[PDB]
Amino acid sequence: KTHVQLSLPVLQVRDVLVRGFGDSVEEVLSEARQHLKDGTCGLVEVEKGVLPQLEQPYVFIKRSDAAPHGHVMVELVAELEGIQYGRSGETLGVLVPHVGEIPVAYRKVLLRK
Repeated sequence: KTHVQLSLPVLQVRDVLVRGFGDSVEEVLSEARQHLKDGTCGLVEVEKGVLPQLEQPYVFIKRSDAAPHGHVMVELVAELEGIQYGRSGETLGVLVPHVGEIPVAYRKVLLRK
């Protein structure tokens, strides 16, 4: 399928144990996509002081449309030293590996895969 219904666990930035997906824009987008497929991907909601606590390059999920079965359609945009790779809508959060942190909520998304 071109789209996949996911429920992403929302993690507090101070709980996150693995604070990014790797060391290049291509690697983090690759890794984010694999973890999203494997159900091992968390979401951190972006606010003042969150991004400096995570590792660049960043992977964002961004709203791609204005929401089937409650799932907001999203796509991936990466960011390194203030340059973004991809063009999309509003940020829903920054993706990180999920290694068993307890979530505060779930974000239902329909991921363009």
